[PDB]
Order: sequence, then structure tokens, then C-alpha cells
Amino acid sequence: KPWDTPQLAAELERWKLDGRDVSLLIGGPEGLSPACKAAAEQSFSLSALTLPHPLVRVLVAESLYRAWSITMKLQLVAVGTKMPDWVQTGFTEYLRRFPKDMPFELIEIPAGKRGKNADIKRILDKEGEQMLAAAGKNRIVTLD
Amino acid sequence: AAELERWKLDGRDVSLLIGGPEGLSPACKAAAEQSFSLSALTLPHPLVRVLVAESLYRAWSITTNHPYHREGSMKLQLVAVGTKMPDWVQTGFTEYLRRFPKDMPFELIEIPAGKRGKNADIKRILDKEGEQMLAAAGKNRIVTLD
Repeated sequence: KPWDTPQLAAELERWKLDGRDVSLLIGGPEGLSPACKAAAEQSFSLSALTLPHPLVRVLVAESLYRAWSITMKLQLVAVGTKMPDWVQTGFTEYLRRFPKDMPFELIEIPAGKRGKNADIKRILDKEGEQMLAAAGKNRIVTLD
Repeated sequence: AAELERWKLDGRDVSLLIGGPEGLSPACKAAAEQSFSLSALTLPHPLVRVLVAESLYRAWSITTNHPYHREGSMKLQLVAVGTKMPDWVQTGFTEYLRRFPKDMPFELIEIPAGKRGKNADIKRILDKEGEQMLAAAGKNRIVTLD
């Protein structure tokens, strides 16, 4: 019922047992057809789907570009968690073709490696220490 | 929509800080002149079928990597209303799809989204979309996602 790997993994393995091919239906923003709800053999919820953290700075960049346009230097200092396989190479290009008069720059701080081993209190410490260095004497605006 | 333009940088260059997924330093937070909440950002509807395709690949990769196998015959068909992709991911999703193992019997079927307007029937829009969705699904078992 929730959309997550263990749920999806189990379903995949009993779907191969019926023989039938499987179609997965994703409707529009407002939802699916009613004749889709009636035709479903089963349903999953997509409410566990959250914005992946690497895309947060992407959206922030876009939103600043979009607020600059409603018409000195604006510096986005972000931890650069590895971006999704599908997205990367596509942001670097999107940034390269930002308007040459928008005073913007993306400054990415390498991410400390998180793991079952790592205390994140001390990963956050290094990241912030370098972020504050990069921000210098500028006006400081946190986004959290 | 973007009335943030009220931001009135005058004097100093402005530094906007985005921490990791777990948040910002004590020093960062202690140094903040302003803070701004950062989750009505919500993730765009076009990216749902991106994430679903990523999820499916991942689920497929783990399950068929079992010490016991032979998936053989069952195709998966992702049938998705194709709302316009954001620019920043324009054809990285296309390139992403070329990298799926051809082992994986996967197909993505994008159904043309109807133009949503300043006044758009919506009732009509989704019902047309459903019929193209079901028609593309044929006799497959139907699993709905939302």
C-alpha cells in the first residue's frame, strides 16, 4: 500500500506467478480517472515520495532566478549531496545558461560521507565550518 | 508564486545557506540574520514518474539478484501522463532510461497531458487521460499509483 522498496519488491515477486504483464498508472496532478479507480486490481499511495535533498538547492536556484526576474551579489552556499543519477549533468548546464546579468553563483560544499559508522553531529560541524568560511562577511540567510 | 522578490539586499552581498539532509550546524544557525522556512517545496508532479522509474529499477535490481531466480516472462509497463519536465532535468531522464539493463523488461508509456488553463474542465481532462491510459494497458493487470 505504501510505495517503498520492500513493499514494491514483494509485489514484483508475486506478480511473476500470475504470468500477466503489469501496468502501473500515474495520473495527472489532480489524480487518476474514475474508470481507472474501477479498473485497478490494486493501488499504492505515492505520499512517501519526497523531494530528494539534492534537488532542494536546485529548486532554490530556480526560485531565486524567478524572483530576480520580477523587475548585489547573491551567493547560494549549499552542501553538495550527490545528485540523482537522472538529474546530474543537467543542472550544471542549466546553471551555465543563467542570465549573465543575474549576480548569482552556486558554491557547493563537499558532503561528509554519512553512514552507519558516522556520527552526523561531527559531519555537520565540518560542513558548516566551511560554509561560514565561504559566506565570509556577507549577510547570512539560513535555509532549513 | 515568487513574491519573495521583497528580499531587499541593499548594502551587503547575501549568502544563502543550505545544509545537508540532516540540517545546519549550530554555528550556521547561530550566525543567521534571517532563517526562512524551507519545506513547502513539495517536489514537482513531472518528477513523480522519474522517481517511480528509479524505484522500479531498484526493486527489479534487488529481486532478480536473488540466489534463486528466472523472472522470464513478466513485462512492466509504466503508463504516465506526461506533464512537461522542468528544464534542469530536461533529457537527463531520457539518458537515464538508456542505462537500464536490457535484462529488465521495462517500458515507459507517456500519455499526452491536456493543457490546464485559467479555466479547464478537469473532469473532462482526466477522463480523456484515463481512457488513453487504460487503452495503453490493454489486458495487463492494472495497478494505480497516487
